[PDB]
Amino acid sequence: IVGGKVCPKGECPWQVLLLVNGAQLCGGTLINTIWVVSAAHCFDKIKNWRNLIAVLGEHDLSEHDGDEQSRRVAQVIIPSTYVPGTTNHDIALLRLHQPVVLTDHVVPLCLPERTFSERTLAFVRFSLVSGWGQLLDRGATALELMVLNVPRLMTQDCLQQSRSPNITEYMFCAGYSDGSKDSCKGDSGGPHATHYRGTWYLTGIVSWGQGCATVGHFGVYTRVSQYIEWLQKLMRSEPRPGVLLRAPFP
Amino acid sequence: LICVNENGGCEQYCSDHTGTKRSCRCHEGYSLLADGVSCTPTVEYPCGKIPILEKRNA
Ligand SMILES: [NH3+]C1CCCCC1
Ligand SMILES: [Ca+2]
Ligand SMILES: [Cl-]
Ligand SMILES: [Cl-]
Repeated sequence: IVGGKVCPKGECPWQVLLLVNGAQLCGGTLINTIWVVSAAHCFDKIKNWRNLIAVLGEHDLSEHDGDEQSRRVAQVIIPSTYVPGTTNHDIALLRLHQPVVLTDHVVPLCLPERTFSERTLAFVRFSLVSGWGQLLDRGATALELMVLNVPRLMTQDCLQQSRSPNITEYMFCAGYSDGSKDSCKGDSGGPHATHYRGTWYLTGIVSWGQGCATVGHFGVYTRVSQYIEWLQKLMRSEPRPGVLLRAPFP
Repeated sequence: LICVNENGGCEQYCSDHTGTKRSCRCHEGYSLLADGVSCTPTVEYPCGKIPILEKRNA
């Protein structure tokens, strides 16, 4: 995260850290006790799918305070329409091997109904994006969880204001064109969370951009509202052998 | 009422029905109050609420 602030410990309790062989891979979002939403592109280069760990209740990577909960990832579900190395349909649904225990430091973000998300949440201007990604373009990653309030743009306005992949209907722009404030490398997969009448909802996933905090350009986020029914169906499905599962979309 | 305007007055989710009818709903871990619009938590750790801040204003 570029130009944000430390998320006070416990105030981003749905934030997930994904690790491969102990190394920072990506962010994610807890949406109930066994399911995590992340970005499909996080898994493009995975060799051993069985070395993937999800961590909840994380805050300061330099220490262990006992609020952390680590789980093996039993399933990574990616839509059929996602093509590795590209940007469209950038979403993954992860099944944890064992549920996390909900605590003051570990709480799911609400996955909204589509209609509610399209009719109401899509018009809430500002939303929060978070992660342990790079603090600057070509900079070091954060040891403390960072968070940034970013405004959403209508796609026509994003294209108008920007100055190379299209912004499809499965994406949206948010942030700033003055190169001060953005999500960055290592934040991918993390939440774009939207507050409405006292409660927070998942509206976006940190996905891509033209570099980080590049003047003339905005962050691009996966438009989660397009995937609600796809996710809800999968969460009702039985686990299948083998970690990676490609599932038809729609 | 209608769900496209003002969220139909609902705190959370909204369904339009045949006639001048609307039903509000709440996410799992919440229940709808008798006003027909408000949602109140039914569990300790409902989705989308931040315990340390909820305690801070409780
Ligand atoms: N704003 C995006 C920049 C590239 C990494 C993912 C976040
Ligand atoms: Ca820690
Ligand atoms: Cl099934
Ligand atoms: Cl496997």
